[PDB]
Amino acid sequence: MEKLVQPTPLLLSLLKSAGAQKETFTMKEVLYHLGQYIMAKQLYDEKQQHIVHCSNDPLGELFGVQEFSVKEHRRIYAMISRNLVS
Ligand SMILES: COc1ccc(C2=N[C@@H](c3ccc(Cl)cc3)[C@@H](c3ccc(Cl)cc3)N2C(=O)N2CCNC(=O)C2)c(OC(C)C)c1
Repeated sequence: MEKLVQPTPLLLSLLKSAGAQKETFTMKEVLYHLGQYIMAKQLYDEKQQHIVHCSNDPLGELFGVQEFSVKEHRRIYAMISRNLVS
C-alpha cells in the first residue's frame, strides 16, 4: 500500500490548478500533478529542460528556492514534505 498525504494550502492550490481533484494523494500523485503544473506554467528551462525556474512563480515561495533540477529527487521530496499537514 501507499501512504496518502495531505498537501498544505499553497501546494494543494497548485496541484488543483494542474487538474487535481482531491485533498489526499500518494507521493507519486503529488509529484505527477506538480510536474503537470510545471509543464502548464512553462517553468522549465528552454535549453536545459530538466531545470525548473521558480523565481517568477508562486512555486518559488512554496518550495523556498529559485531553481531546481528534476534530477534532484531527494531535494524535491524534501520540499514536498515541508508542505504536508503533519
Ligand atoms: C527532460 O525533461 C524532463 C524530464 C523529466 C521530468 C519529470 N520527472 C518527474 C519526477 C521528478 C522528480 C521526482 Cl522526485 C519524481 C518524478 C516529473 C516531475 C515531478 C515533480 C516535479 Cl517537481 C518535476 C517533475 N517530471 C515530469 O513532470 N515530466 C516527465 C515527462 N512527462 C511529463 O509530463 C513531464 C520533467 O519534468 C518537467 C515538468 C520539468 C522534465
